[PDB]
Amino acid sequence: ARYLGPKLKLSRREGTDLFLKSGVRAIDTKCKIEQAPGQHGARKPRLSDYGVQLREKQKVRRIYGVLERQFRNYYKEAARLKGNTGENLLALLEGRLDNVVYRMGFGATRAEARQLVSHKAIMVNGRVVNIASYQVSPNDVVSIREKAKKQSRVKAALELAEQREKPTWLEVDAGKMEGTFKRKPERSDLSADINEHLIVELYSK
Amino acid sequence: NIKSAKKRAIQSEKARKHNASRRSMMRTFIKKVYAAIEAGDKAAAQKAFNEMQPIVDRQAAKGLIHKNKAARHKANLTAQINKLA
Amino acid sequence: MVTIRLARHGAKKRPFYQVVVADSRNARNGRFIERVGFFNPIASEKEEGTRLDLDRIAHWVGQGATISDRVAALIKEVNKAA
Amino acid sequence: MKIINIGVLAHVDAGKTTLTESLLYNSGAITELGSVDKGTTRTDNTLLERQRGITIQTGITSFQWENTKVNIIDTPGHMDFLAEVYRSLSVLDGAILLISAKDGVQAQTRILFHALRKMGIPTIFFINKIDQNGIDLSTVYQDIKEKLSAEIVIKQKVELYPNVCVTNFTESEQWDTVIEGNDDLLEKYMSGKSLEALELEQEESIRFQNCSLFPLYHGSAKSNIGIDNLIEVITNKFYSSTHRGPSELCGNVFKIEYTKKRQRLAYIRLYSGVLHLRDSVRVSEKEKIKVTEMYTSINGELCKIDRAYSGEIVILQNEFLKLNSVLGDTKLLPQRKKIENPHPLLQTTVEPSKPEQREMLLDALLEISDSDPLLRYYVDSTTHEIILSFLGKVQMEVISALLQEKYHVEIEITEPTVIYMERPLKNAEYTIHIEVPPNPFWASIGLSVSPLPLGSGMQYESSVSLGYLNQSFQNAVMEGIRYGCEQGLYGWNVTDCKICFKYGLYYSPVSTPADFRMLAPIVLEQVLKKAGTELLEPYLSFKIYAPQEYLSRAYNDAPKYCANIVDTQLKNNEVILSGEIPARCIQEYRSDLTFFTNGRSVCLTELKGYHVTTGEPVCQPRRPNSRIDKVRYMFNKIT
RNA sequence: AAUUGAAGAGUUUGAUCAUGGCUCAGAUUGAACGCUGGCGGCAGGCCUAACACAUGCAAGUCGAACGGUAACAGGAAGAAGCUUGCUUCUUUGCUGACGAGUGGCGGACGGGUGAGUAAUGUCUGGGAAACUGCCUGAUGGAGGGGGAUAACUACUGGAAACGGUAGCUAAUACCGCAUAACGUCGCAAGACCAAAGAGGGGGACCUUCGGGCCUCUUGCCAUCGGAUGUGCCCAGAUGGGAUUAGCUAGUAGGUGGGGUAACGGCUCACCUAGGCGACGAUCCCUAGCUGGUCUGAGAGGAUGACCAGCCACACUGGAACUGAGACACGGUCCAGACUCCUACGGGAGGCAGCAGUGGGGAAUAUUGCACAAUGGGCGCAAGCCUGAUGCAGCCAUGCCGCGUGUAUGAAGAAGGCCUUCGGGUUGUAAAGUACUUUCAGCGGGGAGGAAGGGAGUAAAGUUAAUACCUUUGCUCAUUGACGUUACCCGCAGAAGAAGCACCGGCUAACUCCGUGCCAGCAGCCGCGGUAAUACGGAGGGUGCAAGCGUUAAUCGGAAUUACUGGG
Repeated sequence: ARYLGPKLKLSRREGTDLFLKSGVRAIDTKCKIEQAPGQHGARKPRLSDYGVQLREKQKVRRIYGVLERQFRNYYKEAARLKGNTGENLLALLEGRLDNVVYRMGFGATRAEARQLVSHKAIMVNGRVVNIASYQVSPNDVVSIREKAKKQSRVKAALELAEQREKPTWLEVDAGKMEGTFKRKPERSDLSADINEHLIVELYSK
Repeated sequence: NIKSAKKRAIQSEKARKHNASRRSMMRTFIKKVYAAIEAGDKAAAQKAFNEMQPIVDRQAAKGLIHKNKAARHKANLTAQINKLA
Repeated sequence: MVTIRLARHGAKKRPFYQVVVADSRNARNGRFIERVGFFNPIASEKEEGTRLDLDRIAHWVGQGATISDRVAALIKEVNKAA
Repeated sequence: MKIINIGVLAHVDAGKTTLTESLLYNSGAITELGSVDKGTTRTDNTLLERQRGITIQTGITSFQWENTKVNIIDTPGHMDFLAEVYRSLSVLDGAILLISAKDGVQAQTRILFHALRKMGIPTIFFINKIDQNGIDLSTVYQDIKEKLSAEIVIKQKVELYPNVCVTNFTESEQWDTVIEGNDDLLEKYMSGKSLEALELEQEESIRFQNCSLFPLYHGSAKSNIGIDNLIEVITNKFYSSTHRGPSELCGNVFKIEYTKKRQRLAYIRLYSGVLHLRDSVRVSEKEKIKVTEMYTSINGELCKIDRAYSGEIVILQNEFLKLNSVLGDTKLLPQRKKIENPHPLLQTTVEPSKPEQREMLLDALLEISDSDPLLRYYVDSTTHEIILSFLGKVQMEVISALLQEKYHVEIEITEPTVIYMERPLKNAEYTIHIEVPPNPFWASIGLSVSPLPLGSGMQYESSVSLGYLNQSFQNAVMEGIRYGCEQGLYGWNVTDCKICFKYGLYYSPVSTPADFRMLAPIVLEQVLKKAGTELLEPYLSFKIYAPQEYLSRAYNDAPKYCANIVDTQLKNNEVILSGEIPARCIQEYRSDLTFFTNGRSVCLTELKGYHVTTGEPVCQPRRPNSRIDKVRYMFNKIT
């Protein structure tokens, strides 16, 4: 399932910053970003249309930690929905519990959030949940159980989130780790950098 | 095959015995009638029909005859014995 | 003999009966005249528990359809005064 | 609870299996034929056995006496494929040799007896065929003592006449040396005074557990005298079965057989615990294997059983069952193993009859592999000729009759491949030429093969200077020379070669490693054409051990064999000599020692020394070679 | 709100442009094979031999139909010990009950398989000349007699299987007779047609003390209904082959007789000579059909495994019998092939029921637990029966979820690989440091599937009756195969858990060394004859992930069968 490999090499491959080692400290410069994918990282790729499409899709997947299969499922789920596929895919990827928890600041990186959720520290609507793929319905209330509340890591990990942009589609108690998911996030809120168009393309063929 | 419910076999034979016998006597009275018809003795014909009617209704009531076959015998047989009478 | 009976369907370990009028010789999940409501044993207390279209049932009662024990119990549970 | 296993070492055609049949009769009935002369039931089982006048393999038969189980097997003492009988030693703790009245125990019996001494398990002597002329009433037993090399003493005495004495003895005063070996019996003997026979019987049981000496026996089964009470001795004297049921269950397969209606049956003993019917069980393959069916092989008829008792032996069907496979895991036992002391007892060819039936016949050979563990074969020949590891004269008759029975194929061969190796006669210059005078490829070289000392093998050197040799070019010439070593002009394999490459002209634009590599073989065949060749044959040493009295006569075998005389030495009554004869005639040497020794002969050998030379006419075995490009050019070179 | 939907690429040439095949990118699978493999959830699991099958089980039930009583448990006349009522113990259907037996019902359902079938089937829609056990509505009847036989005893045949003669007996079995109508026939007159009773409780009355009588319950017979189920009929549609053009004599129609529940050449007698066919009859090959499944923008194309309806078959061929319903999977008879038994005289068998075996095959599971739940059979009910069903075992076979740790961590180490030897890269990766415990391991708690049914009690109905009975509340005792359940809590420690394919172009991702048109690779085009980006290894990278590849198969792309949509 999980990637659990060099969570910073991927960031180099995508050339940007997947925030995989977003970590406690801020900006890295501890990996030689951009111009170092690997042994032949100095190469400038000819980069075929397919190339940019695939590259895009992977970037996005590596952001949210979703694998190929589950992803394609999300896609089919986006096509079967109303509105427009582009906004959909990212709204559903945004709906994942590990993602929302991450946004709340409950954990440093996203994988940290995942490891938190999986071990029953997270409790939404009083109903404790393990699955990260759990889609958080609008007007829910995610929190942290008392037996796992303010247990070292979560504290500093939440001190980190103060420098982040912080979503307007969700809120946090900060006083007792009692967050509150609200509306479905608008497209012009998240991303504005990762391109949904190319992803829609890739599965269109 | 070995099966305790094989009583259906011996009983069904013990039944085809009796039932077959009755079916026989019935159809033989009917024959008696048909012969009466062929002879042209409308009187003896009517007689034989009177002699057989109760024994066909009686066997039709016992499920031996479907009381369609009984009405059928009574139908056309009468059409004959009275067409000549 | 027409009879009203639960049809046991749904998932494994998660039974969902569909009360239905059908010939007694018919297979349980087999052929039937018409389904008439449903029973949900593991539903507990929520938005739904057990629907049952009493009109058609009553149509089959005066039609000679023998109600099975469970379905009878349901006819009781939906009551006529509760 | 259970019952101890009993052997049947009827060495030299002792006929002890018939004694097993009569014992099967005495243990009866209550409903049995009682057997008959010859075959005859007696758990003969497979056809071609009783019809052959002797069992082709060891059998099994359930039996009971003295209120206890009494499994027994026979005979496997014939020939000849006796290794399966050695496999039988794992299948039972007990033993019961059938001593001949002819000059004591048979010399063939002595091998199985000494092997029984290797077994570490108890056994008892039996004076079979007591009802016959020339019986050793006081002579053959002495041969039993001189040959046994132990301390066995008769438990009973008899002579006849129509006499059939058994319990009347035995060994008053003089008997009790086995008790003398024990510290306790030695102590009571130190005490002096006469004592009850049971009191020495305890020490006799103690030494008997160690198998310090074989129990006495007498009387012939044919006379129906002593054939019963001796079985009682087999029942009481036999070691108790290790009953338990504590678990966990464990054991191992002893033997398996392919019944025509089987189609297969894997016999196995319960070394510990018990296996419930229709239940999963461990396997040596590390995979689950349910016991779908199993049943005891009763002598009157096979019978099913719901479960096996601990220490019990029983056949069972299975999807798979390798020989000596663990049934636990796992049983832990230590014992020596051997198979007639030979890798192969003179392998013989077995080419199948008919264009297509022989291919099925190889599958029949696989079925032979399914049977007795002591057999092997492989298509080492390029023609895929068979070469059975099976040995002995009568055993070949057994495999052949089995081929004529269960299968529908047969073959007649014995010579096998000569395994000859040609060697160069003398050094000579040669060259493929240069450019294309000529034939493709344009690459060419001046090979210069030279004579080499015998057994030196192929040899070569890169005399050519770089870069004309090429860092990755000359190696193709070497591999090509090896390709030319694959067969000589006579078709014999190359040997003692010394191919020193010299010239190597080539043109760059058209030169390829494959071209020069093709050129090499032409240089090899060319040098071979000028060498004159010389045949070479194997001459493996052949050590032999025969009795000294026949040792002079064995010298007469020397003149009859190509093998040279060699150093040898005496070993007690035994005599030994280090032979050295060619493999081509070595196969008959076993028949020669077998004939001269009167079956007392024994020998061993191993291949060595490729050098030898042979005559006459230098005959060679075709042929090489085909299925490779460039051979047509080689045919062009000849003319 | 409820199909918002259609992509192209490589390869013919020196190059182009067409034409035109081939091939790839997708989805799919009842898949197999190779490598690897931790868990859970829900499904699926002999597509080949309709091959042959050891063994167990898969259909019984009713003592509220009957004579019985072979066991068992209680009761009684009597019996023996001895603590004379404590025990021993023979009779006794007299009760609780229940083998064998008669009778009723079921066994025509449920389960399997798809051989046969090109229409005698199926689907769609109509139709009339029918029947329909059980269930149910309405209206009446339910009077009075007889003769048998199984069991059972006596004897006797047969090795068994399995009887035979002679006696005794019962019924809701069987059978006349009375009895009848809006029932059957007939134009009517008229004629004829049926049956059974059992169980619970009971005041008076009546008792030859067998009980009569009263009442509730149920079953019985007739008719007309209702519902359901089944039979039948027609039209349309439902594979390929014209290198199959003619086929047909019960054949096509008629008339009459028989026959069927019912129409009908369904079957005979005679009469007429017709009937079908180029809008493909006959013959041939293949095929169960359908709802649907897969694919596809759609039209279509392929398929019809699981689920559900229908049809066909039950070792092979044939036949009828019983019954409401079969011309019958675990019935009968007959023949046959094939297995086994035998005392050789004769008998037994039918796994396309569930497991299981051999054989076939690339290939597919336990000789499980239980009737607790749903349904069926029977029964008043209790219960019994149930390989249906519910679960469990098994297999990565598929879909889906999760885990295999997260954060920090430059000396930017060792080793590896590369290099212009300056360095790079593997690499925040590792070790280190700080936390975390899901999931497995271990120990405790613990839902829900259970509704009922039984015992008791009060009430309202029933009724001569505060009795029984039916119904409703109400009390106690309870009913779980799954099941060491789900789920929660606690314990320890990063602790037990990552592979597979690929890296010339198509197609995401490159180098070094080994080999030298050899060894090899290859879906296509092609590489190898030189520091091969194409072979083999290594390093690195990419893809996917408990899987990843390969192969087979269908559709798509393919407007390359074009109806939409071509020449």
